[PDB]
Amino acid sequence: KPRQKRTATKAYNVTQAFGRRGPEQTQGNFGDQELIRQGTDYKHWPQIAQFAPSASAFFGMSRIGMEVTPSGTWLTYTGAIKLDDKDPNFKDQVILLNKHIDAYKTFP
Amino acid sequence: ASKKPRQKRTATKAYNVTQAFGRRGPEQTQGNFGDQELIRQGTDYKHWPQIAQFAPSASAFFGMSRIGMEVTPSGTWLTYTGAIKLDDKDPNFKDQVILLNKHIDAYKTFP
Repeated sequence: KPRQKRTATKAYNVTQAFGRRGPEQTQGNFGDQELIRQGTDYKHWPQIAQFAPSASAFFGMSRIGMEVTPSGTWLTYTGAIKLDDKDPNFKDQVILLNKHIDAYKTFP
Repeated sequence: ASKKPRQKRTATKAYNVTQAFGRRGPEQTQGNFGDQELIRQGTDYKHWPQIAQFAPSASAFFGMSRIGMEVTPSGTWLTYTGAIKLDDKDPNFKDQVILLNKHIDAYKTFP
């Protein structure tokens, strides 16, 4: 399956589907050890997925580009998604994102 | 349609790309993708499937991207960046490149 369409699960985890977490611009940086191991089976996956864009919003909100590099032709994307301050779960959302962003830095 | 959080909206002829996601333009967190036909049609665009094949699943969005969180006077924002490789062995690769380039920064050529 094309990388962008893969779904990580316990049987095909985040590392298998998307590579090890790391600091390089080509690597993903998101997920603690539990999320990496379980993917969409993770107990808080719905609270993470609520921030992922629909296909329409991915192409609607993002700055899209095309780059040719030695490894191939790449569709680049960047953007920002605002959290809802008024959501009663806002503080829990902040804690959850903080637990996963750059979590790999403290892995043994 | 408009009630959904921005990232979950689906543009259509009735609720188009401008209405759902704002005018296309050059600013840092402003969308730049879509020619006039796609802007007015959203997912009703007849070649939408050939664009959507490059959009990430929720698992891949959080798996592939560089994710961050920014707090500013406008709120708390989840930032993302990444890149998705086109398959240059696909016989349709050339047409995929043409289609994507047709929409990238197309807004520069019309009001």
